Amino acid sequence: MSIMKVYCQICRKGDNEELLLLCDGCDKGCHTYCHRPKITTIPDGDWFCPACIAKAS
Ligand SMILES: NCC(=O)Nc1ccc(N)cc1
Ligand SMILES: [Zn+2]
Ligand SMILES: [Zn+2]
Repeated sequence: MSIMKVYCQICRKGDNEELLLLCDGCDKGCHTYCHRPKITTIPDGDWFCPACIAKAS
């Protein structure tokens, strides 16, 4: 067995799933409202977290 429950890297809670961005690079989560700067566009498709982009850049 293996269990994955997603938690937001910042506040460390899995609530508000609708505002919880799962990064498709590294599978990590972050609430839009926990982000600095805050996200006000709930992404239309795929999310790459800030850390992943600076690697991919
Ligand atoms: N991995 C992309 C992602 O997380 N997209 C997403 C889309 C809609 C909502 N409400 C939340 C998250
Ligand atoms: Zn959070
Ligand atoms: Zn990532």
